[PDB]
Amino acid sequence: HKRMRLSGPQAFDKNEINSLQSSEGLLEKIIKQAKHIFLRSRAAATIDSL
Amino acid sequence: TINMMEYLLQGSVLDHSLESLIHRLRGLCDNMEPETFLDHEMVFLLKGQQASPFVLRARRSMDRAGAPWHLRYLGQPEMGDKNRHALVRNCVDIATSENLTDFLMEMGFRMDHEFVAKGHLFRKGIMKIMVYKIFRILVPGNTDSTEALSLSYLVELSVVAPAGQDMVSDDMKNFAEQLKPLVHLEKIDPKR
Amino acid sequence: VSVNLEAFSQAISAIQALRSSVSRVFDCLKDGMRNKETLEGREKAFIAHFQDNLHSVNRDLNELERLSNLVLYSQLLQAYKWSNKLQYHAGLASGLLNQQSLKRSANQLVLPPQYVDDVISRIDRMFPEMSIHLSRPNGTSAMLLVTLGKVLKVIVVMRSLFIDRTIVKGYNENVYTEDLDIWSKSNYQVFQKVTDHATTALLHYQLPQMPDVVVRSFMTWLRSYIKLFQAPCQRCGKFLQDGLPPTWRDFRTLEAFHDTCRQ
Amino acid sequence: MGVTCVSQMPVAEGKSVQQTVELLTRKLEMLGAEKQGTFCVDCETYHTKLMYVMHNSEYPLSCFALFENGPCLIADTNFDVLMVKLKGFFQSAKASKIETRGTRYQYCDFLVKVGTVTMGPSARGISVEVEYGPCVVASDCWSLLLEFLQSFLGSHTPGAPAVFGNRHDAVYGPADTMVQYMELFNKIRKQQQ
Ligand SMILES: [Zn+2]
Repeated sequence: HKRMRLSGPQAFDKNEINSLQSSEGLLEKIIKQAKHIFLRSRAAATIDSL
Repeated sequence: TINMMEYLLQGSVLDHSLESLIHRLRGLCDNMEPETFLDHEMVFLLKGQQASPFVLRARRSMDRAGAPWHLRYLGQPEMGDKNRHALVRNCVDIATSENLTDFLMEMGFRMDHEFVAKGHLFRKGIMKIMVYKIFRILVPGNTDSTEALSLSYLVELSVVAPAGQDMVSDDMKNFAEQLKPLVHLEKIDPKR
Repeated sequence: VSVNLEAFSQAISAIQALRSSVSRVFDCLKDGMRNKETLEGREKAFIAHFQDNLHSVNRDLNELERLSNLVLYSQLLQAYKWSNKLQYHAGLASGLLNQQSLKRSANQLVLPPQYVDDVISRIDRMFPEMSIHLSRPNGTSAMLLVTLGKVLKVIVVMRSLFIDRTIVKGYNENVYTEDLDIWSKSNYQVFQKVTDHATTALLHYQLPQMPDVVVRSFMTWLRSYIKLFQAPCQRCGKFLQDGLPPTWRDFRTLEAFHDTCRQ
Repeated sequence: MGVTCVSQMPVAEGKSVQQTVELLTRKLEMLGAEKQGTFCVDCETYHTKLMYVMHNSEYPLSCFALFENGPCLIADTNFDVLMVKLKGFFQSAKASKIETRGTRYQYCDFLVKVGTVTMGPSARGISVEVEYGPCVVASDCWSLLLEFLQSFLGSHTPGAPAVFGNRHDAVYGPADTMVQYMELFNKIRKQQQ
């Protein structure tokens, strides 16, 4: 990768290094998206009732 | 740390047929748009009490902005078995900050020869094929004016293997065989 | 120069003060002592008043000495004077009348992108420290990257000539520079509090009709965040409360405050 | 790169080297500070002029080689491997290695690290570094570091460092922190007594 090369001379912390190499999954991301959608819908309905 | 051995096969293509080779490499290699890199390399040698001078090769990418200089050490050839049909050298690859030229000169390494390489880079699995036209650099310091070292372009197949197991050379020989009618890539000893 | 004009105006008053103070010393002496209900009181009152009058003459004389060191045609001058007078009068009147507005209701968008570009360029012309980079990655809705020194990198999200969302980031942090990182966080709590305060300023600076003074005031309030990490809270005098630099600047008063010190 | 300051705090009285860190770290914990992992800074030396190579654990892959007043190269870890390969050619020096190992405490955007430069096998001294990640600008963030230090360090608070040097709009660098560490290390190696 390019930023993993840039990590050497342009010195990176722990957080940028771990952010470049993140171990996530399709399921995790999809669940997060679904949760956000549900929350949005909920807030919308609540304000509508209000 | 384990050491990184570089397996290298080197061959030449005359300019007239460069187009045919470029099209051919694109087909066999992974489907990635060609990199079209341009780079400047200066080799530094250490004249210490031991007769052999340590050689460290420093590379700066002029074309790619905001990319670090790369410093590499290349070991003596370890080729032994005829069957391997590859050149084996120990290699250490280290990304370095821009202030690389000054650190090396203060340490005592002396700049010797500088070249500018322009060409296309394509990759298949671990294997990397670089096709480039070396250009001599004249005037003590600058990249504005370059003259061609040769009409032909060197083609080098290089693999930075972890040095675990082998048969890395066999895969390389098979790939080299396909380009062999278009260009004879063979292991050419650096000596003469 | 203007500083010379003020010194002359101050001096003219000082000459008037010296003459009035000298007349006061003699005029009060002529009236002489008053009964005052007590022998001690009358003597004290006369001495106190005379001494105050004598001191005022000395103070006024000293100021004049110190102020010395510091420093078809008539119709044209009349027009100049009337222009200055109307400017000052109309400014004061507009201020006093738009401060208190009796409008209670409205009942009794489309905008050219080049106009928004011109407004942003005009705002970028002033405040030389700030640098605003215009870009439209997604639709006519503009996204502004505003660099404030080595301090801040604000991400304003225009939907129109209107401010919708702001996410400030650190200078060393990466805005990813490309397709713009609109949705992210600064990873530092101070810049997150600054994002909260910027959204608060957006909700505060909301002019109904004119869409330019709102952006002007938002940029002016952002420019106040150039003395960050370099100002003391104006309530507690401290630089750090719970490891935070002062994060709030009062609207109408570009002063520093930790948000816990409301202010 | 966030403005940082490192100073040495004397143990004082008859307090043992370790006893003083234990107390200073507890004082830091008494700031509401929360531990955020561990930090190791190991440095080796060469009598060539003089070379220094240091590597803070905060930086996972970088190795810093500093040539005194001369430039610092921030390079990948393979740099240490190149150094070892050259070793026969290179100078080595005699057990001048110096390491500071201590806990990292985070207090609302300030990371404070107190460690004992243990020389070789025997501890001697104490290094305190306070870093501010939000403060990209340096040389005038001194007011901040000073106020925070007077809060916890109290006596023996440093009156800046020279790595800030000439007043400039130049951004603080990981190289600057390494130069502070090198001066501090030269002082422990030679303070003696
Ligand atoms: Zn406060």
